[PDB]
Amino acid sequence: DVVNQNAQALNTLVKQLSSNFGAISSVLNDILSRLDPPEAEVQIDRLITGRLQSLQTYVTQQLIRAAEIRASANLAATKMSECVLGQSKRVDFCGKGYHLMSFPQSAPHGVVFLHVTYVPAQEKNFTTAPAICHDGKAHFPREGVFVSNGTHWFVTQRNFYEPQIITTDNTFVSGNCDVVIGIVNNTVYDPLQPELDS
Amino acid sequence: TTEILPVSMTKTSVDCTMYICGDSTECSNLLLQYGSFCTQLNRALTGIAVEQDKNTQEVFAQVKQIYKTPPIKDFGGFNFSQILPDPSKPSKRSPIEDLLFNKKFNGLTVLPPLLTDEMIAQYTSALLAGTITSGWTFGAGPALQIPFPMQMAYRFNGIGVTQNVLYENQKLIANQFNSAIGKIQDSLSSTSALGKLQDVVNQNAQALNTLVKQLSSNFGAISSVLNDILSRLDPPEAEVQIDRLITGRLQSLQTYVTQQLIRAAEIRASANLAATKMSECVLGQSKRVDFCGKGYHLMSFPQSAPHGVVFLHVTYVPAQEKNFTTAPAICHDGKAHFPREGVFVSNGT
Amino acid sequence: KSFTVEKGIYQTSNFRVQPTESIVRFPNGSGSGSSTNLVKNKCVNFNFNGLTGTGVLTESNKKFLPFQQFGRDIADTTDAVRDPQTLEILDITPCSFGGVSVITPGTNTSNQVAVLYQDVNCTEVNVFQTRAGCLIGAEHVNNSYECDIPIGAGICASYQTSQSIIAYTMSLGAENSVAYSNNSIAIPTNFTISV
Repeated sequence: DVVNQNAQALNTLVKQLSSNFGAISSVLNDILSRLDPPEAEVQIDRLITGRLQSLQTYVTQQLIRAAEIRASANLAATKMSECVLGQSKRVDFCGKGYHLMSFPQSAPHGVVFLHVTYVPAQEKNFTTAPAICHDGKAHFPREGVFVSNGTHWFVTQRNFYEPQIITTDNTFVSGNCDVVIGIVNNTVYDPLQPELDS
Repeated sequence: TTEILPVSMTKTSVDCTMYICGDSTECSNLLLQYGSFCTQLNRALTGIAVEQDKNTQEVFAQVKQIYKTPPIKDFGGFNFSQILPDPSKPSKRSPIEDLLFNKKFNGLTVLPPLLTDEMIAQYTSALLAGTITSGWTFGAGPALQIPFPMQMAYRFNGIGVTQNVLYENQKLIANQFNSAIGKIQDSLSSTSALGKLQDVVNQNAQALNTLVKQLSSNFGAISSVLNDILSRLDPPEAEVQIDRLITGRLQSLQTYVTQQLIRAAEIRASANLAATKMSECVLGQSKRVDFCGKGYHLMSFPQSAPHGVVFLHVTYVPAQEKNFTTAPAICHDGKAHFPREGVFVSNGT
Repeated sequence: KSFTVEKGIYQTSNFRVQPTESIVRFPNGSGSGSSTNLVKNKCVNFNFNGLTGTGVLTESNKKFLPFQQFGRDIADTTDAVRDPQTLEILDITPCSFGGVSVITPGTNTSNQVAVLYQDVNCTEVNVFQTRAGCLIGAEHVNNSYECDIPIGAGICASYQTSQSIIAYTMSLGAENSVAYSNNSIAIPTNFTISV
């Protein structure tokens, strides 16, 4: 679109030369060789006014397009800095999904970014609970969620189903069971106790 | 907090021939000598209109599917009635959207926007339903449901507050959220709230008014009425007068089109900003300071508005600070201990 | 300026309802001329006591003062007149005009086209009235599809099945209710790398 706009602007500027703007002819030498200076000068002034106005319009439109493309180039530089030279947590700034990385490619008067992203694929339903009670104390997951397939409770990372036994390591204690709404009763395995027994 | 951003402007189109040489074949013949200015101006205005449609598409059409909230409004004590569509209203606008929306023939025409206000309302409703029922997951891939309380717990973890705080203060947090939404409702009802948006509308109206008024001027010609000149002077003099009028009116059109291009670029920048905020603030949680209102960004809710978008930014603000004595580390048995996450504080003992 | 046209909508010409006849009227006496019959609801070239113009004359509710003869709008253009013979107010509306655009699929596909007359009731011109104007040559369809060619006000057009141009209210996408509950969570079990 940018290329076409520039080409069309140049074409319009060139075509404006053939117009008369009210003058008897669009050819300068024609006017010079058919009229005396007193009339030739008036006709030449008319043509000059028209062509100068055409140039001014062209230059103003070029300035506007230059500002637009300056903004576009600033955006491209920002994407090169934050998307290629690093990993961006800005949502949808580097394509759909979770940004993993990006690769630059040149193009005629432009740049192309290949955004490599991670997209969750096969979701499954589970029963969830905000916290768990073991001995009157509420346990919250250090990082992840409590999930249930219907019979057992596990702790899994949010973005990828990977069940793990709920232990005192996976979770942390805070408060008691009388506050959290929706808390459930279950067992929090303690890795130390078997070692004490053994 | 509330943030209002213009998205698009009126899609004006001008019939140069009717504007300058309305009902005058001789005047059109005279126009012909000036080249293809008319085609250029029409191209510019058409490009502006297409760009406005593109701006609206970019800002609002960021959701793959039309999500809908469940019939049961059980979100752990959070009341979204002030932002969700009102089912009874024929046009499904939210009360806040209702408040927001409540607040010549010389060759000039206005083209209707591609997306009706109803379609924009549908998009906003889809975004709200997705945010409420699936957090930010629907902005990355398949929308994944999650209880809203757990979603808010994740939001708290994002700003560095342990999630147990939310589970222990859920009722208080819900009450504060509801009160803040009600305050937004009241503030919009009472209040010059719509700023830059109304400025854009006024600028466009003033530009059109100036363009229309320029027709009545003479630019040095004996009269501002084309038929008057045609019927009072012979062609040799009538043509000079008509040329003067044509030059003046063509200059007026050129000025109008250039100013419209500048405003279109400005509003394109504004729409890009609005789309960025929709992506990073509504479809996710942003750690960019002050990008989503004062405080620590928890979430955002979109709302449509005449030729613009409104963001309700829900943020967490510390309230009641207290002094404590601090220390960078602690000695136990000759070894220095540093906190894994947090600070060492002392109340004095 | 091309021998081949891509799919889209193109602004080609301008439509302008032409006047039917000239209406010249003078008071019940002799206004230095012969008066003519008054024609309402028609694009005519009217002349009231030397005030000339072209437009549609309709019965108005505006209440001119006894001394007031003409009416002007905000832009100071003749908006209404008072008939010199019968003291009634005729509102003047500009004769219908607008753009004329051509909706076409790519000529590599077909040469069939439709025409949109923008902002005009085509009773004045396979006919479909819409907020964007009147569309002629397109078949209105109740089914909603993705917007192929945008017309406006939610209406789009496309070349569909035997093949013809159809106009429809564009769909915003598939509707997908989310199975929300206070104790259910969906978690991904697999992933994909998207470029």
